[PDB]
This record gives sequence, C-alpha cells and structure tokens, in this order.
Amino acid sequence: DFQTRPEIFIFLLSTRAGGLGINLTTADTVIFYDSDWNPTIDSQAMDRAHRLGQTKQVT
DNA sequence: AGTAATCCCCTTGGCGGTTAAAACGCGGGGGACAGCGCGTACGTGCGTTTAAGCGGTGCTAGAGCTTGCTACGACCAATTGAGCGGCCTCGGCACCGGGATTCTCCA
Repeated sequence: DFQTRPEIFIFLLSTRAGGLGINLTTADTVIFYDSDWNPTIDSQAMDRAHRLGQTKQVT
C-alpha cells in the first residue's frame, strides 16, 4: 500500500520488527522518534529508505 | 542477570444463513385423584416359657513384643530396543434411497 500511492504521508514502524526487511524507497525522510542503543539497527532502519532505487536524497 | 519486543497458537467473540429443533394451539382421552364399601390383616393385651443376661471359674490358644541376620529391594552407571509421535491409505461404518415388511387403530 505505502509503495503504491503517494497520498499516504507517514509510515509508523517499530524498530526491530520494522527495521530489517524490504525496500521503502518512495519515502524520502526517516525520523527516529527514539533511537536504538545498538547503532546497527538504526542503520538498518535508515537503509530501508537509503537503498538502491531510492527516489530522492534521504534526510 | 533483567525486562520488553516479537511471534506462535489457541482460545473467545462476531457475522451470516439455513434449517433443523423449540414453541405454540387445540381437541380429546384417559390417567390422576377423590370417594365409597368391605374385609382381612396388623396392633393390642394376656398367660406362658424360654433363653438372654449376669456373676463366677478354668484353660490355652495366639496376640503382641524382642533379638538376630540375611535375603531382597534401593540406588547408580552403561546399554539398547520397546514404545511414542508423525505420516499414510484403504476399508469399515454411516448415510441415503427405494421397495418390502411390520404394527398400529378404527371399523
């Protein structure tokens, strides 16, 4: 759904269940409302956006 | 070593429908229940006798307790196969339909 249609603004996503898996490359912005103590997991989360096929500069 | 997210699983709850089971109406029948008469069978009282109960005497079986030990079960470590969990299939039992036999009830 999120990848299909640009009317959806925001994607709420838990850090561990949601950080690991598939591309989310029609986002452009990643907000850590809270940041994991293990920096790898925040890196995985950031790179669900910052990825091959990423549309725009990730902030 | 702790506490919280993640993920399996299994129980509870809701929605729809479909139809089979519960509820409702009504006539009548026959079974519940009150009433009657009799008669025989159980409670009562008496005289009879029978043996249960008590106080007393005698014996020995065997319940109850101690001693001594060795035969039998508790405990452990190594071995293995009998018994359990998972997968498969085919044949027994159900379920249906249809015609045959039985049973019931009013004539």
